[PDB]
Amino acid sequence: ASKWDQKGMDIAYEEAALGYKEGGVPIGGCLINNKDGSVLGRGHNMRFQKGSATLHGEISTLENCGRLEGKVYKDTTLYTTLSPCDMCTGAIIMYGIPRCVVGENVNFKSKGEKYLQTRGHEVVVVDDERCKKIMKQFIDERPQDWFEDIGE
Amino acid sequence: ASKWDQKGMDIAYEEAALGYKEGGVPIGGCLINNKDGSVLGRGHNMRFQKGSATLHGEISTLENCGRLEGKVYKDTTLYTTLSPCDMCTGAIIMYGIPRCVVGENVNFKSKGEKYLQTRGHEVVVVDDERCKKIMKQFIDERPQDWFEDIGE
Ligand SMILES: [Zn+2]
Ligand SMILES: [Zn+2]
Ligand SMILES: [Zn+2]
Ligand SMILES: [Zn+2]
Repeated sequence: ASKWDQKGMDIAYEEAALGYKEGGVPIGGCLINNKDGSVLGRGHNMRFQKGSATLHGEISTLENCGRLEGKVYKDTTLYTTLSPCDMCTGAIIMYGIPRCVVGENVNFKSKGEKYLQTRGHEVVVVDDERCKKIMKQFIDERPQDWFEDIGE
Repeated sequence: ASKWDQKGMDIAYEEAALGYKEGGVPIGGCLINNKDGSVLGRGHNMRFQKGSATLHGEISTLENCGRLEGKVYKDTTLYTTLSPCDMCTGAIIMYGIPRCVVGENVNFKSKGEKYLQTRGHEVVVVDDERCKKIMKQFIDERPQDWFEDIGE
């Protein structure tokens, strides 16, 4: 188990709330070193902020950590407020991030959640009410923008 | 769709060469509309040019296409000079881009190449010598730089 999960999810939610305030998709996250709990980086979806088709919450988080030597990712945990799509799932796998803690998978979920476990990654779903509340609201008020974010 | 394959790879290779000239990783791409052969966008890896951990040739290409309605990707072809990693593979899957034409899978390949087929996509490996030559030259000269790109 990990002692940094509360810290990790609070930060990810903090990013999601910020993104929502800026008028974008309420999905945030952060990357943490499991051994000491240091924050390698944090971020949120930037589709609307930067007119970006690739900056999902998880991707923005990884971009914010900057260029890193492959070994650095090997003992970290990626925290995301929502279960990852196939692209973000791919990012986790490609870099070898061993653990993914998910805020919730009620508002959204792809084959990536199971694929992660099939590829040997540990996935933890906390079922956080805050995350579920803000994401459901966005989906309700701006469904068209939501679908654009998941290619639908 | 196949009729634009020579054009698509030409552009993808031009992007790779340009990126190489810029001192970066020689991997390029472009997304073409299967209907009229129009180029929605083209790009190359920007790791060195912008200190980016997510802008692989494929991701950069999609970013350069700009925000698009989910339906637009459903009938396009993504050309990449090199077989996609799990992240870029995931991007193709999430957006529903039906075809992925690859320059070569000799210098590199991931489980994504096949996963794309399992997920219902069409994969075509042309074995382009221009692509293989410039990529092998890069790996030979700057191996550490290459490994960083694939998180190793
Ligand atoms: Zn997502
Ligand atoms: Zn995603
Ligand atoms: Zn690649
Ligand atoms: Zn890639």
